[PDB]
Amino acid sequence: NTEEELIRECEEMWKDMEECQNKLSLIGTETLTDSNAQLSLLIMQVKCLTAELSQWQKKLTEDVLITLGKEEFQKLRQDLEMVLSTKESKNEKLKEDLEREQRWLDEQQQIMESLNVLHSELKNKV
Amino acid sequence: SVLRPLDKLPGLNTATILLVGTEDALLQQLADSMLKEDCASELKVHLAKSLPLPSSVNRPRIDLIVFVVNLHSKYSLQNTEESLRHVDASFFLGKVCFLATGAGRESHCSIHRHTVVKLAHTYQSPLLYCDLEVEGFRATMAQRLVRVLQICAGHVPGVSALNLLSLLRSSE
Amino acid sequence: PLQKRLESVRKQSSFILTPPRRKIPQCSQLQEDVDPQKVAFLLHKQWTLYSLTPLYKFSYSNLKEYSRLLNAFIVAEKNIKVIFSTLLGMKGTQRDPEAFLVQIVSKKVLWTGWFCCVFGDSLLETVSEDFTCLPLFLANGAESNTAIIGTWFQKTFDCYFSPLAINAFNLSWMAAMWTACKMDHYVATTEFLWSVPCSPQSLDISFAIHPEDAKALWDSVHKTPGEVTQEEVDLFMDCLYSHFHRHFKIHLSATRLVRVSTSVASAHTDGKIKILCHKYLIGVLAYLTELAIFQIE
Amino acid sequence: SVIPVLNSGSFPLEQLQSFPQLLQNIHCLELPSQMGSVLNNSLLLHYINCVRDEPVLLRFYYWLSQTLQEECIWYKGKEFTNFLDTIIRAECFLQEGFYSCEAFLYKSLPLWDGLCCRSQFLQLVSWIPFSSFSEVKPLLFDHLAQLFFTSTIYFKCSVLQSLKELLQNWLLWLSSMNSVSKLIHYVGWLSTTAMRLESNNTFLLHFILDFYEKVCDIYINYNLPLVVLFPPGIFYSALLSLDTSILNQLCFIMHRYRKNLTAASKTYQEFNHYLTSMVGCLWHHPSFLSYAVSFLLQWSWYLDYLFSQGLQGLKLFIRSSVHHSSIP
Amino acid sequence: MTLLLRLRAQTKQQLLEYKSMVDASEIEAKIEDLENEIEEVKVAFEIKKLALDRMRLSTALKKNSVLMDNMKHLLELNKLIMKSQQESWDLEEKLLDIRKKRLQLKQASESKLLEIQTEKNKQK
Repeated sequence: NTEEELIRECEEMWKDMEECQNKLSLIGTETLTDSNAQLSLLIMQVKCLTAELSQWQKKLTEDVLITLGKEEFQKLRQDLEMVLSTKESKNEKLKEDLEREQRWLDEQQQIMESLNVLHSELKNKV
Repeated sequence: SVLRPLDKLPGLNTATILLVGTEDALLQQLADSMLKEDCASELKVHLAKSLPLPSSVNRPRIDLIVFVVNLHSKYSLQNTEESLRHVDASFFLGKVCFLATGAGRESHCSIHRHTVVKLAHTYQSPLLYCDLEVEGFRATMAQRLVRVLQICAGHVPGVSALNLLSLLRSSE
Repeated sequence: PLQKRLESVRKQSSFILTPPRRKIPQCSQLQEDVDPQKVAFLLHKQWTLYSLTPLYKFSYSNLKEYSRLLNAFIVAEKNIKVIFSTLLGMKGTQRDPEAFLVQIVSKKVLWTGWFCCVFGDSLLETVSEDFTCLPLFLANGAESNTAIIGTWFQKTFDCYFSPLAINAFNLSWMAAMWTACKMDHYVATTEFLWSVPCSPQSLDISFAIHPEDAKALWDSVHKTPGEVTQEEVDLFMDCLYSHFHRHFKIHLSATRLVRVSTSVASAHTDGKIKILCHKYLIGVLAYLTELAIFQIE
Repeated sequence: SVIPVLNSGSFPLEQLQSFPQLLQNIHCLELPSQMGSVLNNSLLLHYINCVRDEPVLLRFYYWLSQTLQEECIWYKGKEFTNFLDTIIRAECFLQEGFYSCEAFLYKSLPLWDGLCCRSQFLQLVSWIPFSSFSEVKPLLFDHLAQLFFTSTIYFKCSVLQSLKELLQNWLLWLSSMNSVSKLIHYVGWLSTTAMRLESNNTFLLHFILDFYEKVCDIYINYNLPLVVLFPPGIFYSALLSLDTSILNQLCFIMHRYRKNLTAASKTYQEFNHYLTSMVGCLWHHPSFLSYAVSFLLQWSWYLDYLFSQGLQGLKLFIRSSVHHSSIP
Repeated sequence: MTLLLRLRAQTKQQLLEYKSMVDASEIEAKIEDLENEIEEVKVAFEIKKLALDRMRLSTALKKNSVLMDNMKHLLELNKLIMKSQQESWDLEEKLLDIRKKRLQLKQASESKLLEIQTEKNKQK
């Protein structure tokens, strides 16, 4: 079935990997000291970036689909409980924070009227 | 013998790590934390005192290089810069990392951390701070190293070593 | 106000700048305002280091009030008396505030405390007018008395003493700094102390060099005249390590430096300071004064 | 003692034992010798909120900074956690962050393992003073990314919550724009990188989308004419995802984006492209097959059953945003 | 099965990396634009690949146990999601205006205390 084709393609890409390995091995590896390391590594990095950019620019059956779908529904059903529990926990957390906010708002209110009346009394006295 | 990342072929879902340093007991404990839990891919751990690595025709691919440095001794430093001359520049493209131990205890840090920061920034390599002595810190660094190994080994589709280097890069 | 620019300056404080070179202190006689008897009591004694946040509303006039307040606190904690004195001539600059001494006398001095700041202006540049900046504290006496005095100061001036620590880098730098100093009378051979890191107590290497040999080696590894540079310190340590390894094939470099003693002064990592020669005394303070700032910032 | 014991025609501080006493004597208050007791005494916090005095700022800065240093060095724990919780509670008040905590976190973040007091650390980054996005990244966000790219997915959701709280606090304080734009771009880059990282786990996607909902109301909540668009990778990952609540909150977020856009060049083009994309994807969807099975268990018009199932955001999106079929 | 496909994927990434390395064998703004471009093109490629593959999956599902359990679970849990979402929305709507009023009042109180302190020192 599809598994045999996948195994054959895996062997083919293993052969391609071996070909690339024996192709690349015929290069003197490298040698750097402290002084010239930075420029060399920058050049190597930019060369690799260009190479992989170019490479990426170049780039079944129903039973396996059904099995993978069953797996993903099972995973979703078995991991939603954490996000739900977080949802409640944050709900009561926000409720508590809101209550504290009204408490602080109320206290600072009478703080404001007291400060204003004291300021007015001092202004009238002088 | 200059080590090369592209010498041989790796095993079927196999990953390898290398730890180079002076304190053998700390390396053993760190490897114990490494192998406290095993992921889907099999993991091999190698420990060494200096470079070049001893010759072995049976050496598999070494997909990750980690240098442990103690700020408590300049000897570990001299070891690191002497060993650094036996690896090609290709390892420096995200296959190398530096882990500093004991940095929290500023009193016990013999060499100043600015030196190792400059050393890491010179070679454009990730720099990590941890304390191997503390069990919790060691365990946290354990999953950290396991998962950075998973990223660099190519097990997860989408990123490579140079990608994580562009991720972990410092501003200056 | 001061807080914003202070935030900016400690934001700029990163471990990226190179360590600046330091000017070697020269033979300087004690200043005229400096009393030889007071320093002679201060010198040739052991001192414990403490870093201090700037004093809040500290006046040099009401010293008797401070003395009686400390006496009251001590008797509350419980034939002793507390004496406050003002010491002139040991400020690095005019910006640095006046220094003073506190003594405990059993009616025979048992506990001495010194508050000072030499060449310390960065803290003085980031402080308002109300505060007094003497971040350096030297203690000599029983630990219980030191704790009591610290408790009183915490309650009074809203500050703490922090036990200042010295690492191997700083200790090696200061070792090179005093071995650069010229001493007419070599009365104490230089001596270094190490400690191997091990949970059971292990060997503690003590390495001593004759003053003439030390001075000759220093002048051999001395390049910039009148100045000390990181390369000089590194080559000094490397030469010592190479000599030790040639002797014994033992990498001393893998050991923690814990105490450095020379002819003029001696330092310990825990915060112990011994002073012998006055000729460089003031400069000594200045250097360690920077460490208090480096602990405050 | 972690909190110093308080030691005292100015009103004596000891006599301050009731709220009316503070109301009457706020003008003639005297600053304490030590203000640590101000933290656990809300009475003095009321005067601290408006005193705006330079010397007490430095006095409290040095106090709390050295206290944090000594507690941290002594830790290497429950008392430290409680003290930091009290600090966080005080930080909730004053509607502005402290600087001693900022300096401590700057010093300890590179040394931070990520698990010592993670709960305590992550709530301080929420209250960080507004600054240009050019000095904090080299010192602060680098180690944040270091942890983020390597730590647990739940830790990723954690730091996402911390940064969205920081964004909320910064918008609240401001109510310049380049700094918040760069911050949004940086957090979006982290978002897409991690969304790739975790094999496209919707657990982090929920936090991504919640953060983006908190973002989407800048113009209507703070009168700031600035709207930033989420990366197309998250757009395509979430829009055609397999979870129905994801569809719900995407409908909500594009409705809010359209409302903000009509409230006030390339942004409009990308928005129109996205609208065409989802209108092509919508009127089928695999995520609704569940409902369809229920429709088989129980009617040409079946959208009413979906609506009764609780997709009210879907009514809002399909009635007030698309306008192609305004009637239900 | 799953091990076979994950080995296949890992071999694919290894082969791509080796191809990039062998191709590379032959400033900072240029590099920065490089990761920008590669990120954009890779993001587009994964968008297209995932879209096509699990669109094929969606069609296969359309062509067609614990399925009832899964569907009732998702329905109930998503209803709870939307309830929590509405609660958070209203709570945040309240928080926005209360915090804005608090900040405005804080500014007003700071100004009032400043002016009263200045005048109080003024008669003194």
